[PDB]
Amino acid sequence: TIEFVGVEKIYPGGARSVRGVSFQIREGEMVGLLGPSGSGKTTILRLIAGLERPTKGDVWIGGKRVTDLPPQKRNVGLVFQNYALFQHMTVYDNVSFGLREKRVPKDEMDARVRELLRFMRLESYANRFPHELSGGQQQRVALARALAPRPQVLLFDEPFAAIDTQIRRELRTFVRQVHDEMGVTSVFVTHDQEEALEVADRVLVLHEGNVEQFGTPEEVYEKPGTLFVASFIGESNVWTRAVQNGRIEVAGAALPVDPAVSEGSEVAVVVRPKDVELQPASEREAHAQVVRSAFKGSYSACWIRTKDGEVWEVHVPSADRHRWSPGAWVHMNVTRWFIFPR
Amino acid sequence: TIEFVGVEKIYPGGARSVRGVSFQIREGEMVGLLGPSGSGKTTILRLIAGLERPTKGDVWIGGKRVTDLPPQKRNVGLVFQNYALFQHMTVYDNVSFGLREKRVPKDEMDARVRELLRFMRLESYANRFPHELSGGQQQRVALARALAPRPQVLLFDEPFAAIDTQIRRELRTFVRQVHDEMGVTSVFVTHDQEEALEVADRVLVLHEGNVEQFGTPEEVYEKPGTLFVASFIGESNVWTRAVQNGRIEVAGAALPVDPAVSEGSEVAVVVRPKDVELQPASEREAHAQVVRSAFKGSYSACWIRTKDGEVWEVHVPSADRHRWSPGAWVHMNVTRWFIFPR
Ligand SMILES: [Cl-]
Ligand SMILES: [Cl-]
Repeated sequence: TIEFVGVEKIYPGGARSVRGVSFQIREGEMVGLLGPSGSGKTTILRLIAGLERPTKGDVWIGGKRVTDLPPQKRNVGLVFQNYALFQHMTVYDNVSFGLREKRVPKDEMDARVRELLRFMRLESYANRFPHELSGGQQQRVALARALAPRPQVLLFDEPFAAIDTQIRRELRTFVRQVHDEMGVTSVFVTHDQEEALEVADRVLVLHEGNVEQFGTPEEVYEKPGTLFVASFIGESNVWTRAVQNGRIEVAGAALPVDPAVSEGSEVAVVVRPKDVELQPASEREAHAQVVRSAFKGSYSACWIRTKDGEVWEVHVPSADRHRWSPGAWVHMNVTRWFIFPR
Repeated sequence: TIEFVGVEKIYPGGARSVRGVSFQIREGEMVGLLGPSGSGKTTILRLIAGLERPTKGDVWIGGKRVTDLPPQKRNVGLVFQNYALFQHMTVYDNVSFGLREKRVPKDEMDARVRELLRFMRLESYANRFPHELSGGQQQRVALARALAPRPQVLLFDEPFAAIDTQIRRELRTFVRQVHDEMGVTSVFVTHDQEEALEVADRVLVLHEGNVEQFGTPEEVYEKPGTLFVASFIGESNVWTRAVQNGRIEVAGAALPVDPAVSEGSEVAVVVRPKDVELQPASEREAHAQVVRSAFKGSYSACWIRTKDGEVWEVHVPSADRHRWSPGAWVHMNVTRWFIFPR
């Protein structure tokens, strides 16, 4: 339902620039705009809202060129951190606000509102004012207000920041359940790759104002298109190695390098913490020495320092929470990896 | 090096109250004060700093009663979000600030500063001003300034908020490496249980101004002292069940209940997402129906809805990323659990 055609919006300061972007978001899809602060992800969200206008290129929604139409003129609803519930209005009135302008007759406006309130578990709070509710409940009300008018597109601008970690997690699960229910098209901004993998159908990875990759969680995690995607999605150990005899040396192992990479050129080897296995050994021949471990529930995190001074992060099964002690010497076993040209 | 003795500081509004707390933090230990917003965790950090004073009880540091001593009078350094590097001073001068007041002669102040700068990889930035550095580098400078005077205690008040997820993670790994190096005693505030498990030696779980538990990451995760600890550390599915015939029914399984829990009383069953196994089945006898799955790298997250309408979150191995499709019917297998009295 959304499309950017060679959209460009450059800021002389760098951050926030969008550098000639094009993509197509499917109807009913939930897309996460994932990137570093100032990578262009927020500008893109704002370009879809109409809060910003492209210097070149166009924005389409529902096959409808809306590049020059204001926010009010687009079929999109906003759930922004920039927002604020009407503090002196009850939950009921905050939510009816949108229907209030579509000239919907009283009876139908009412049924629409009651509909949204029960769906979102806010019936017991209809006659309450925003200050009487928890932040969590206030976000449910904001999503109800945005949805009332039946928007075509739903835009989220990190509305859950300044929230406690646990409530933030319950919220994203709620927003997802609501999305699947309302069948709308949703786009959200985030600098947290875990959040993107968790709720998005597809992820748009942004970097320096360009789209690095646009794919499913599995796609961006298992088949990263660039070193940036490889290093920004999931966790990773990233190091430089020089190619010699068609291979690089990683932990006493020769990793073959694609023949298209020239002898003597440098590459980044990317190895995920879970993809490295540790086995006891003597300092004599050991690859690394354990700095320390941390039990994280589903797995134990183990940091080790190689002979060359590289500190690697390795994830071992919970069933090994007590296997590696500080100072201990160990052998490494890289099992999966990525290799990208520097 | 730190001890609270029946410390009490109550706020008429609830949030921030500390309700009769006592604990002992070991020398060279890194402790995480983990709790919901307003649970008393920040007030406690401030009580150690001297920024706040207890209404009752006392605070000890290094076996030294300091309850009535100001921040300046305590052997503690601050790395707060409330802070701000001196923008018009170079990195070198920002860091020498502390030594500057211990009347340390020029030569020795200089060697101390150069010492800290090289340790923290800020030598190439000595003659730069704060605005010339990334936020990440600015935090390294703040930690250097706090450490210059050789504080006994190091206090962190969520200094990494308003930071990108990836840099926040690199920062905590750095703060930990520094801590292990300087051998100081450190306390940090956090509402993120994952962060606490990752870097703390022991975690102080706060709730409504009381200490729920004080133990190692493994302790609080595997042996939660209360339902709150069980539901606040790690991930969990939490549901109520009534006891009948000395057991509760969870997914077609009878979980025995400790004989000390009376017939007819209600309990909370806590089951971690990773501790539930799914196997195909007919709707006829199936326990749940898959709402959806999300690939998260090391594991696939699967949400299912039971016949009774409970939506459970289950974590299945990456090796099963494509095994469960929406609508699909399934059988559940709870393998580990906790049971606490409601
Ligand atoms: Cl941006
Ligand atoms: Cl607090």
